[PDB]
Amino acid sequence: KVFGRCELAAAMKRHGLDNYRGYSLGNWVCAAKFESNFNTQATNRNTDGSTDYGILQINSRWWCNDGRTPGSRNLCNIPCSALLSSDITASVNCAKKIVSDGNGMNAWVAWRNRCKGTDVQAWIRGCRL
Amino acid sequence: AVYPKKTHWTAEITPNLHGSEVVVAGWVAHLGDYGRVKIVKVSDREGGAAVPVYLERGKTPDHLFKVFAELSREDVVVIKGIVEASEQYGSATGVEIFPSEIWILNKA
Repeated sequence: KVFGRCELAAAMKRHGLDNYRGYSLGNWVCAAKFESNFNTQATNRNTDGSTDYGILQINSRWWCNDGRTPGSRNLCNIPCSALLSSDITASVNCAKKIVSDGNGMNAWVAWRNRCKGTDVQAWIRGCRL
Repeated sequence: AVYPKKTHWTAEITPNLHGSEVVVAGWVAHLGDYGRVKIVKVSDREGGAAVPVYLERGKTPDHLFKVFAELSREDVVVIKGIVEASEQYGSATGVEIFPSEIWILNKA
């Protein structure tokens, strides 16, 4: 599914991401935009044998299990397939574990590269939350 | 061949060093592998700084990812890289190191 911006903001807010580990909701929306273009089915294989899955591009080495990445730790205890659905619950539960690992949202390269130090709250402007 | 000499204690790595090459030496306090970003935090004093050394696909030389993969918490390492002043999660310290070399002195 491809989410609308406000539609994803509302869904992230209902899932408790606004100010989760001190990150305001537009951080999460901006991260999804640059990680997946709001597309829940986004799947991207890396040269290292791992693949990133879903709206927040969660990686298969440590975080979810895709059954095909060596050294898989599955810290979110979830198959990567769960991260590809129309519903963001699994991606959110897993993003909360990742953002709590001790580096905040620096775990997402597209958040570092496109969101950090920018007007992140612009991402929720005009949304009726 | 032969690891380089420490130029700075981890506590001396401050935003005012932005753009400078440094060598830090100490133990692996924390490892995070998030796929395209991997972060090794290095400390050299108990109850001290844990300076994050950031590996990013597209930016860090590939060979350093192979070295990251050999790392374990408490390994003793020596890292050469460039200081970057930037906001860190849960710290007022505001620095990271983009590595050009990672040496593993020994495997705790």
